[PDB]
Amino acid sequence: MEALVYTFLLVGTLGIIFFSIFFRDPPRMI
Amino acid sequence: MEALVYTFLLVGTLGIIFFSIFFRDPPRMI
Amino acid sequence: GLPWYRVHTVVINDPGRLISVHLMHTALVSGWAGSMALFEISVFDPSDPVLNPMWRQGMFVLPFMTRLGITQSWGGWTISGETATNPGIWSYEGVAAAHIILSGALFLASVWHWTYWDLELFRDPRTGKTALDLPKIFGIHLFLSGLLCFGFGAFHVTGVFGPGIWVSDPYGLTGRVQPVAPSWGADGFDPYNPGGIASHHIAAGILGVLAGLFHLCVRPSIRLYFGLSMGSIETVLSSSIAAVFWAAFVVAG
Amino acid sequence: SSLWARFCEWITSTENRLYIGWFGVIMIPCLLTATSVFIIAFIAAPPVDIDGIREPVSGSLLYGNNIITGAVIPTSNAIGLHFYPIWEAASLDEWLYNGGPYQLIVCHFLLGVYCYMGREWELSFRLGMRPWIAVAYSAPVAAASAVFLVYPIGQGSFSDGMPLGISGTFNFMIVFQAEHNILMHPFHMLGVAGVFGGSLFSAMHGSLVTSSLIRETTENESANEGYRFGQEEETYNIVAAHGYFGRLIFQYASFNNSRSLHFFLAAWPVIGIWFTALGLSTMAFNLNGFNFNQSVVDSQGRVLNTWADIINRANLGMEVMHERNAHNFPLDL
Amino acid sequence: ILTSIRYWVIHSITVPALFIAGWLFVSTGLAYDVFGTPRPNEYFTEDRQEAPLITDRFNALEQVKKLS
Amino acid sequence: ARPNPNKQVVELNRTSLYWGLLLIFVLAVLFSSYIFN
Amino acid sequence: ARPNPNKQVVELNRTSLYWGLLLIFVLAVLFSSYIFN
Amino acid sequence: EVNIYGLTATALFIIIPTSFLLILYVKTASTQ
Amino acid sequence: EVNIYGLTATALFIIIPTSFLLILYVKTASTQ
Amino acid sequence: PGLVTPLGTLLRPLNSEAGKVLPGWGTTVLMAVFILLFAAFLLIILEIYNSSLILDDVSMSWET
Amino acid sequence: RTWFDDADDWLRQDRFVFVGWSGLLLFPCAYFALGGWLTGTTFVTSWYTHGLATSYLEGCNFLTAAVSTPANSMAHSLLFVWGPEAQGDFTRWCQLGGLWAFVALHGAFGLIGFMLRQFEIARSVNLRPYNAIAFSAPIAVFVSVFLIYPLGQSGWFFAPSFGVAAIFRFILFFQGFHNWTLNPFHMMGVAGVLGAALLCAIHGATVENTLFEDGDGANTFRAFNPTQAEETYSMVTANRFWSQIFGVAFSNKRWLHFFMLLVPVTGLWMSAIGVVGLALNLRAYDFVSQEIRAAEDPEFETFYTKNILLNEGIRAWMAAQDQPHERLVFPEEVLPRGNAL
Amino acid sequence: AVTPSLKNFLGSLIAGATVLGGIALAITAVSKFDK
Amino acid sequence: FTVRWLAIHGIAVPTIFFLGAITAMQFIQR
Amino acid sequence: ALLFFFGHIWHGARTIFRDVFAGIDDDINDQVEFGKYKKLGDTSSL
Amino acid sequence: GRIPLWLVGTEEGTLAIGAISCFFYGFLCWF
Ligand code: CLA
Ligand code: CLA
Ligand code: CLA
Ligand SMILES: CCCCCCCCCCCCCCCCCC(=O)OC[C@H](CO[C@@H]1O[C@H](CO)[C@H](O)[C@H](O)[C@H]1O)OC(=O)CCCCCCCCCCCCCCCCC
Ligand SMILES: CCCCCCCCCCCCCCCC(=O)OC[C@H](CO[C@@H]1O[C@H](CS(=O)(=O)O)[C@@H](O)[C@H](O)[C@H]1O)OC(=O)CCCCCCCCCCCCCCC
Ligand SMILES: CCCCCCCCCCCCCCCC(=O)OC[C@H](COP(=O)(O)OC[C@@H](O)CO)OC(=O)CCCCCCCCCCCCCCC
Ligand SMILES: CCCCCCCCCCCCCCCC(=O)OC[C@H](COP(=O)(O)OC[C@@H](O)CO)OC(=O)CCCCCCCCCCCCCCC
Ligand SMILES: CC1=C(/C=C/C(C)=C/C=C/C(C)=C/C=C/C=C(C)/C=C/C=C(C)/C=C/C2=C(C)CCCC2(C)C)C(C)(C)CCC1
Ligand SMILES: CC1=C(/C=C/C(C)=C/C=C/C(C)=C/C=C/C=C(C)/C=C/C=C(C)/C=C/C2=C(C)CCCC2(C)C)C(C)(C)CCC1
Ligand SMILES: [Cl-]
Ligand SMILES: [Cl-]
Ligand SMILES: [Fe+2]
Repeated sequence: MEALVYTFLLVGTLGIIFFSIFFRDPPRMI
Repeated sequence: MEALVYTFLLVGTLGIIFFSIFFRDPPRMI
Repeated sequence: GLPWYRVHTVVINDPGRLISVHLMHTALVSGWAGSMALFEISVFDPSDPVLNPMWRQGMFVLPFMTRLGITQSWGGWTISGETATNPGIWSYEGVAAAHIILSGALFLASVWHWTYWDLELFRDPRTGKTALDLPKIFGIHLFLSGLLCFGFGAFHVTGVFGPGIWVSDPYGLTGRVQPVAPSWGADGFDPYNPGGIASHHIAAGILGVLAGLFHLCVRPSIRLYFGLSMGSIETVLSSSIAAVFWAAFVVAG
Repeated sequence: SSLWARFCEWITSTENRLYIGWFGVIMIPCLLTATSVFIIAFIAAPPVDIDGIREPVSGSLLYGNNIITGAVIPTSNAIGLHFYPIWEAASLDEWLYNGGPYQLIVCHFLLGVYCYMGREWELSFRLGMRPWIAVAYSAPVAAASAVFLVYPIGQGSFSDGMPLGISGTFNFMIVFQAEHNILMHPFHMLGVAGVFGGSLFSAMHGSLVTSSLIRETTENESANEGYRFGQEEETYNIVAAHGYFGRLIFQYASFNNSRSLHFFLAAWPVIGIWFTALGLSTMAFNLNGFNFNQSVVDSQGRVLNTWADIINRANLGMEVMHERNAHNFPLDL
Repeated sequence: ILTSIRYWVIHSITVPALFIAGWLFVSTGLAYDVFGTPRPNEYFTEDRQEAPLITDRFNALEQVKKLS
Repeated sequence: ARPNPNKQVVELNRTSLYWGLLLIFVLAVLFSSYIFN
Repeated sequence: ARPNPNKQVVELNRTSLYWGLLLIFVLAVLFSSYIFN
Repeated sequence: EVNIYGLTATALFIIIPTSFLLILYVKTASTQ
Repeated sequence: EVNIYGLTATALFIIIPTSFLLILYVKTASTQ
Repeated sequence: PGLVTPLGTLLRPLNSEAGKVLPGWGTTVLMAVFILLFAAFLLIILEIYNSSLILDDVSMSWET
Repeated sequence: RTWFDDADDWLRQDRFVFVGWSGLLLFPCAYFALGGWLTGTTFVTSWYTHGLATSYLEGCNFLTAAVSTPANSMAHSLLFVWGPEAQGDFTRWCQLGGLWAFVALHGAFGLIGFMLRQFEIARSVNLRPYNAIAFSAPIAVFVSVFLIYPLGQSGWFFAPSFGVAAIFRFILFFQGFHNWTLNPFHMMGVAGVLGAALLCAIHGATVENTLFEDGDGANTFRAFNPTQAEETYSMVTANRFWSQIFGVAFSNKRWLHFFMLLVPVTGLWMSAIGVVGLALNLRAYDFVSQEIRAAEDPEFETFYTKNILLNEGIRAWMAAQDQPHERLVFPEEVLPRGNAL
Repeated sequence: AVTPSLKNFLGSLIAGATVLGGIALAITAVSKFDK
Repeated sequence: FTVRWLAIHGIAVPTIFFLGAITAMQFIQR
Repeated sequence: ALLFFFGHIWHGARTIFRDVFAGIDDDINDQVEFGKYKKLGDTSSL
Repeated sequence: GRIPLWLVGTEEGTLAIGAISCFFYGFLCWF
């Protein structure tokens, strides 16, 4: 029961890592 | 336990009634 | 475009809306008070105060009502074990419901000021800007605090017109609610003497009234005025947070 | 044109987003292997005989361990320093009993991080920078290899490596204090000075630069919109910041050069970590810490007690309880 | 930081005076009685073969001189 | 003035979105084992 | 065209806000007794 | 006996469409 | 015994500040 | 030209004194005297409560 | 003009050192903490309170010298020189461990004077006061471990002594009695400290590495004008670098240095809160679930249930010589033996 | 009715006043000397 | 006098006293 | 209490430093020198 | 001219080395 909560939290942290890496705002110039 | 959930739901319905009556958008003219 | 951590800085210069959010905060605190009181009544077991006291059950806001003398509920049971006949208006559930009514009243008071914030108190009558006279406001509030402090110490503590406070056997067996004789010698500073708590507020409220009238009358110096920036408002917040956390270590100790 | 030429041009391109390079072909698949084994073994690993004394140890989430107590168990001591892959085992219900995935994950993770250091060289050379990021990254690589590779070589078993988990890390640290007395060792105090000085210097520089930002915005919006990206204007008055620091402490402990300040920031914690990286490697070969047992002696010959003679009692208390079911002969753990 | 030669009368003469004073402040054994630390045969009296144990609070000035 | 002369706008960019969500999930991952006990 | 020529904006007024919140709480008040059973 | 899952289902069915409607309302009333 | 209160506390501490940040992000990225 | 209430007419002299302050020092030295007396008062009650200052009528025995 | 004008002319006159309106606090109220620590480490024993000879005069070294805490019978008194425990007898006051209560409670105002001096120079030279709010975190740490922790826990004896080998005793004290390891507030603290130590090395090895081209020789330190309107490190290049290696990378060097400000003070405040929670003996000791499962099923044996069974071995061995005022002598059968390890 | 604790106490309120007076006199002795 | 005069002397004046004390401790013929 | 300590330090800083709340001005002078200006910015006797 | 700062620093270094060598010698077999 709580193992699913643990796994959901770890997978959600990894998903936010994924979206932060790839779907960021482009750092744009002048 | 569940009596507090019942009371919270009834009071929240009454609160949405209150905000719907008094904090509506003004029905404006032409 | 404001950051998320400074969104309450739109009411630095809008005192009616400042009063509105003061009222909303007060209403939320009173709402917590009433709801925690009712929840703690509904969980509380009065079955045996000899072996199952209040503090074994994790009861939190009821040993403050019992501390200041609320010792009876609408069920007829009391704290020490026997039953009392007349519950009166002021039982535990009555105190809780009174706080709920305060919450609703302060809610409806909070709506009105932000609906109508642009009155003529919050306006300089001399030159025509939106200011507020902070030493005179402080004199008013210190005078009010002195009045309530003196009244609480004189009447409600010592049992002149209030019912008194919980003064107990030091060995923890035969405690009850009692009117307190205020002691004025050196034993009033021993904190195990409730006469010290009684004689405290009598002097404290009087001195607060004197200082409050002093600040209503006189005006500060230009030296301290520029040195503390009394024309600003946020110096009051910086001083008040200081006073509050000085109080917090005392009430924790 | 040719297949190999087009493949080399793709793999040394700088326009694909996450750079690869030529160390990347060992950095990427090996660390993906280590991650894909670690996520499975943190969740559903059967209990492991860490001791070789027929006592399996639960480490995974499914067998009554939360996130803090969950850990990948290291290899048994009977396995020793022997290389023990999957194909030498009998079954996958026999590989996981004798400390399976630790042996795989550690040997993958080390080859991953060395090639990651090579990649940090390679992209700097491909862009045209100066190449010394990998020199600074050599410090946590040494700190990882000392606890995962050098110390189990020194102790002769892969058991005494660090368990891959939060609650296992501390059971490594406390028993390491028991057998080696890491606190009474001068390399470790240099590393403590390294990490504390690194925190001090980071907070100090981030204070003294943020305290000198040139006003370019208003006071309602963010204070971070004053820096438009890719400009040529120095957004912090380093002259005024250095004058404030010189008034604060010293004028001969100046570090007026910004480049000297950055060399000092780059060389304080890296040299701090290098000495603990040597210290673990020296304690791996049983070159112990300090020892001040029974030093303070009165004029008769009796024994007085100091703080060292209290830490001796604490380390005795740890030592007579670590590995409670194995030790029979009175020393050599 | 380099402007100093000054082989000075008040400066260079008084430093070995403080050095010999700090030497004799230990070698005469006065520091033991000044700060109360025991001497290498005085940790254990014959009536007390243990570390001392300060028991009570308000009579500590009367108790430590017993423990000496 | 009956309309408010201090109606102002909150602003929260994507970088702060990722920081806040990562903070909330890392706090959850840390404290969840101690909450469930 | 590399940027999307069909980026369009959702719109939800205060009347629909009150209708949606009232719908959700009335559904909750109705089904909550049967869910708790 | 009260449900293990019932209060969680109640709280989720409260909070999720409420937040869904609040996002759209604040996005709408931001522009006008 | 598992904290049935605790799972509700976990779910609430997930969903409430998440929705709070999503409202502000969608309000921000609506204009620009 | 705002909103006019009878309380707005009543309480207006309280919000009238917009920034009239004394030149010179004023009651600053007397303020300093009261601050030093308050500090001595807190030092008194702190040392009593710590019982670093034993008195006659103060018991500190948890028995009264 | 008057008084409080020439006294503001001076105290703000500039010289090599800078004394100020709070330097008048900082320089007198500190430097006696330093002198008292040096005096207690060099000259002053600890034979009477603890039972430990810990001075330079008694053969100890720089590692093993410590100004020691008073005995437990001095419960929470301030331990003045004069007064109800020493009566001004300076030798007895030094013997009773009054030097620790001198130095700690005297340098607690030294920290206040230093942060106010740091706050006053930032008003004199007109800069933003972000250097002041960072130093509040080691003040919170100092208060949390030396002041609030001994107050609510029956003695100044249960406080970390001012030394080097005594801080180690304090660390093993928490490790064997409190299990300070399992505190999530301590996890916050080590994350803040070690991430700040990370980001310092990152920024230092990045800025002078993506550096521009101004000089002629390879000694790039000689090519910096301190009075410069240009840059000295290519922000675009370092952004592209760390974006292609690591993924997310900064683009705003306002936010970078503010993040360097924000990490370790967040770590140290979130450690101070846990030290408060440990002072009230609300320790992060054993759970419910694995313990009630391990009492039933014998072969469970997690690292958790090994750390608990190891901390018991710490607490049953070190106590009988750590705290003699308990007056307990364990027989050897009572001690956790391990069956002849 | 003065206990020895209050006896040795009041000397401290004397002595702290002497220390602050010595600070103030050290200010006046050199400040108005220079100006 | 001078604040620089005081900061030069008043720190380093007890230093030679303590150093002579420590050297005498080290040459204690125990 | 310990958190309100930090909140008090923050508002005590931000009250006094209202003019330089969001950045230094463009014209910080040459008064950052060591010994030339014999007073830190105050103009009583230089 | 004066006695140079490098010749001062060499003698200060010898004063350091002699005192630290005596510290190790009193560290080994003295108390
Ligand atoms: C008496 C309490 C009090 C009051 C009235 C204020 C008032 C203010 N603070 Mg403040 N503050 C306080 C305590 C207080 N502070 C404390 C203790 C700290 C230290 C942690 C701070 C740290 C602080 C910073 C760092 C900043 C302010 C700022 C501000 C101003 C704008 C607030 C804003 O929009 O933020 C909006 C913030 C939020 C909406 C976040 C709320 C989310 C919180 C974290 C979770 C909810 C808490 C929860 C309900 C439990 C709290 C109840 C109870 C226990 C307190 C405003 C004048 C800002 C300022 O100076 O203006 C530029 C600013 O930058 N404050
Ligand atoms: C600015 C410097 C400064 C500050 C803040 C302190 C602060 C402190 N010292 Mg300390 N000290 C100082 C300098 C300072 N010291 C110096 C220079 C020395 C060397 C001589 C010492 C030597 C020393 C010793 C030996 C001891 C202390 C101790 C203490 C602590 C308790 C003191 C106490 O109870 O008195 C309380 C004092 C007051 C409340 C002040 C009195 C003010 C009232 C209101 C009277 C009004 C003023 C009065 C009339 C005088 C004015 C004169 C008039 C003509 C104008 C306290 C933290 C004790 C300690 O460490 O505790 C363990 C201790 O035993 N101090
Ligand atoms: C770490 C400590 C610390 C620091 C750095 C500050 C910093 C600041 N405070 Mg402050 N304050 C503190 C603690 C602190 N506070 C505490 C504990 C209180 C009590 C609740 C206050 C109450 C307070 C008020 C009421 C006000 C400030 C104000 C200020 C600001 C202006 C400077 C000033 O006048 O301070 C004053 C100097 C100090 C607080 C330092 C103490 C110095 C004295 C000499 C210590 C007394 C020693 C004493 C004699 C020892 C004997 C007792 C001992 C035996 C126990 C500044 C940001 C003002 C402000 O923000 O408005 C502009 C303001 O109005 N503070
Ligand atoms: C430098 C100056 C120095 C001055 C020094 C002296 C200072 C005194 C100044 C005068 C103070 C007067 C207050 C005295 C009260 C003593 C309290 C006391 O003893 O408690 C004790 C008394 C006695 O009360 C009883 O005492 C018993 C003792 O066992 C029991 O405890 C009883 O329970 C208790 O009730 O309490 C009182 O009854 C006080 C009630 C009297 C209050 C009078 C009401 C005042 C109304 C003012 C109206 C103002 C109108 C103008 C405003 C217009 C509005 C716009
Ligand atoms: C049975 C086993 C199952 C295993 C499953 C494995 C799952 C993991 C796979 C990784 C998926 C996520 C990355 C894919 C997206 C990507 O390629 O970026 C998209 C870009 C776009 O490039 C562009 O890509 C173009 C090709 S494409 O059409 O766009 O795809 C190309 O034409 C162009 O030149 C180039 O610019 O690709 C690149 O920059 C380089 C490609 C390789 C980089 C990805 C590998 C990095 C993985 C990190 C490993 C460490 C992580 C450790 C564990 C936490
Ligand atoms: C010198 C005056 C100082 C007054 C300070 C007052 C501070 C504010 C107190 C408000 C809370 C009251 C506490 C609960 C009080 C309370 O609970 O009362 C209780 C009581 C009603 O409850 P019951 O009669 O049922 O009592 C319960 C028992 O009888 C049943 O067992 O009220 C009264 O009968 C009279 C109360 C008079 C209260 C007077 C206050 C209103 C007028 C104040 C006007 C002052 C203006 C001063 C201008 C200078
Ligand atoms: C190639 C394979 C190797 C790399 C793979 C690993 C990549 C790691 C990516 C980290 C994602 C974190 C995004 C932060 C959110 C984010 O996107 O930040 C974005 C931020 C962008 O800065 P900006 O200049 O754009 O900000 C402009 C301003 O307006 C606001 O800052 O970048 C950083 O500051 C870098 C900080 C990274 C800090 C990373 C620490 C995270 C630790 C891990 C947390 C999760 C725990 C894991 C356990 C399950
Ligand atoms: C999560 C958490 C947190 C926070 C908390 C809080 C802050 C809470 C609050 C809560 C609250 C805040 C509560 C309250 C509520 C309220 C209520 C429940 C009330 C309402 C109202 C009413 C019901 C009224 C009605 C009315 C009207 C309106 C009209 C007239 C009539 C009447 C009066 C009836 C912390 C971390 C700190 C701790 C832990 C947990
Ligand atoms: C007690 C007391 C007091 C105080 C007094 C004082 C003020 C003191 C001071 C003191 C002092 C003033 C001290 C000092 C010390 C220090 C020292 C003694 C030093 C040492 C050092 C050395 C030995 C060296 C080291 C090193 C360096 C850094 C360099 C190079 C080399 C080496 C590394 C080795 C009083 C009466 C008030 C009150 C009561 C108590
Ligand atoms: Cl063996
Ligand atoms: Cl173990
Ligand atoms: Fe830097």
